[PDB]
Amino acid sequence: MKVRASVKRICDKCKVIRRHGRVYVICENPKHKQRQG
Amino acid sequence: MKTYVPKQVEPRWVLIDAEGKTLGRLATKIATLLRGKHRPDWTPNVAMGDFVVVVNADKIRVTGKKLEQKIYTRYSGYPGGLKKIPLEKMLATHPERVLEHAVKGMLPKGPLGRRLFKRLKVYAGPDHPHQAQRPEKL
Amino acid sequence: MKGILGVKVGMTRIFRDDRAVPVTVILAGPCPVVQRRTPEKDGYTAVQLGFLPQNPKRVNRPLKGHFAKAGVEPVRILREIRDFNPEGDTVTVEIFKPGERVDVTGTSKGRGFAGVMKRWNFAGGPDSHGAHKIHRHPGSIGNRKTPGRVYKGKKMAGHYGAERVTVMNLEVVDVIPEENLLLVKGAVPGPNGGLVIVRETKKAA
Amino acid sequence: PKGVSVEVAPGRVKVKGPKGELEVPVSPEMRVVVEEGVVRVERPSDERRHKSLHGLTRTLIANAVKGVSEGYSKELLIKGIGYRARLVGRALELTVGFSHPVVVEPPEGITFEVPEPTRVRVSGIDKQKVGQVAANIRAIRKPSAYHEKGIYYAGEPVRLKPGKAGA
RNA sequence: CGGAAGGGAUAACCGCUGAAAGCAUCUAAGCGGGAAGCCCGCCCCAAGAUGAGGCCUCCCACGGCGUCAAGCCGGUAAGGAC
RNA sequence: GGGGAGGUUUGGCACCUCGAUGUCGGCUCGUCGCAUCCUGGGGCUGAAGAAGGUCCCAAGGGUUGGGCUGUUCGCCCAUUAA
RNA sequence: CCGAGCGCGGGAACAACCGAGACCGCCAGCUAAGGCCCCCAAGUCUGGGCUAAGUGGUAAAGGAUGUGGCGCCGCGAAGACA
Repeated sequence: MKVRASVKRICDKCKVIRRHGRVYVICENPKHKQRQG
Repeated sequence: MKTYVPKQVEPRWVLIDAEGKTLGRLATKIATLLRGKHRPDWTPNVAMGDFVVVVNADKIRVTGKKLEQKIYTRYSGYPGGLKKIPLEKMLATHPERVLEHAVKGMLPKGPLGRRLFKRLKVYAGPDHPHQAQRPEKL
Repeated sequence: MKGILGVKVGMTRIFRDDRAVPVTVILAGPCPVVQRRTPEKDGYTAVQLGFLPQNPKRVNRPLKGHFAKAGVEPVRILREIRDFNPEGDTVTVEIFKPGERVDVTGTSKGRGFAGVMKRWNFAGGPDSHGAHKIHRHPGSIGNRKTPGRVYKGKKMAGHYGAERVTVMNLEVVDVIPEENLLLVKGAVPGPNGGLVIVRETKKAA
Repeated sequence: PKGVSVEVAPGRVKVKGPKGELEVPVSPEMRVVVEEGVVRVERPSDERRHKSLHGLTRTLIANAVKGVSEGYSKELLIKGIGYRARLVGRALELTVGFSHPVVVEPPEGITFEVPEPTRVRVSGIDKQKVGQVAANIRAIRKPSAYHEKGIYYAGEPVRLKPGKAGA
């Protein structure tokens, strides 16, 4: 993952948080660290 | 008959606030006055529209994200000579500029169209050169 | 940030320390301080500085023998040190002690209209194989159809002489009040015996 | 809000406490009043931005009060090995994985205080600028570095394979 | 010898107090860090910056037509030039 | 297996130009673009560290010398943070 | 439709998109298209809905706890969401 147009909530422990304008998908493991870009 | 043409009238001066005001909207009014469109005997090729001393332009209001968004640009004939400045920095350093830029573009382009720009003095104060009359407006 | 005026002389390499040092010398000498300049009636903080005395009939009129302290003008007239508020009297040389580094401004000598190689610097080329026609020549300038113009300031042949420069970070290891001299790391722009101001350097302040 | 000292100003509710005062200015929107003895706050309407402001702000000042009512509970647990935290005079001279001693200085409005070298204590009299300095030191020497070693609030370290996982 | 050192605002991103949505959040209110990059700090030009600015001084009336209105003409003062 | 973008390659069209629009590369001179080779920074890592793999921001300045081929291409040699 | 209407007004500028067939004059009036804060002529008219990106001010499959409104099905004062 990490930066891609298709951001998922994958392992349910991840959230969509529209921070600083654009979408990220935060969790515990920074391996799930998507982003709407 | 034959339409009447004004004699050499005496230019009337005027004073305007600024602060709390909207940039465009403000100038919007300024211009129509730099010319005789407010006066009943407006004439195209003459220049008889009131002089306009504007005070504390350092505190003009601007909507949206202009403050951070709006970007003015200047181009020196030089390669990569494009220089663009944000409305944010225009206030800090010599802000009386913003109001002027805003108006200049809102006046004719011809010779007198700059001649009327001269009729406008703007100060980041208030305070002006208390030359004469200068009836404050709203 | 202080300063002193000066005229150029000397250049050698004096075996100071044990190593060799290219020694540019300058006569700061009796260089007057005649008038300051304060914020409201000026807009900064500067001082006017004269030089070498020979001035009688050929000068006259306002002098600034007026000013408020006469002293007559030099002959090499006066210049201006910003951010410098002295003590009063005409300042000599010892303003700078040996062991400090400094900035220095002065006119460069004149090489006039030169050939682009010896100007900015291009290349030329075809001394043989090609043609003899374009030896010391710029070759090309702009692009074909668009822009279709000649770039603003795209380096071109012309003048490269009667100018002026300020050099930074030179090092003075001597100064003789006894005849008013200043012995620095040799790098001195301009010819031997002309206009040159010294000011304090800049590094981290 | 018992022995407090709130103060309604236009959009800047100033409040004194047993330690010092704090000004906490917020948007005039909604209504900022000291009534009966305890402080209240109420949205102008059911408008998204407004609702948000109402909650956010009401709690902001709610802490602002309890901030001068001493809200300091913030201290860093430095774990690892050769990591000593000293406090000479005013400055704190801790010595982490860095090749040099770490030198911090208690600024205006808050105080640190280092009991023993294994754990720094910080009496913070400003809940906002407080966690900022907690994070200052935590991010001065970040912990957990694969296996361990660093500066922990107390946040249970997540591991990752040590002398392995690098082919 | 020059790059600099330092200042200011920031990206990506890293953070603090904190809601709406009793928990959570690096944010929608607010504050911090954070780039050879942006503005400056440096060198040079440069007031035809038609807006021709500022400073230090220096010289000065009626001499003949314009009485009242701006010119115009001949030598001079600081001087400038050949 | 779907959707887009870019206008460098390779083409489909035949509107400026058949009373003229001199087609390859190299010398010289560049300038801009960023989907960045290098140099900053950061997030991820099947990342101990070392070094690497990948993505995101970032053109400031830099992008070397020769063998061969007319050859841009490319292969090679000696190197380079590149 | 132009060409033959490079005559006219819109279309920022444009033979043929929209309006509309110029005998000639006029310092007269309705109006088309298009328009009315200012260029440039006329409402910063009236009234009420939406949006926070400068979207407006030129892009899709596709992606989302963006904001407004609407519909469905449990849970809940027997006491729920958290």
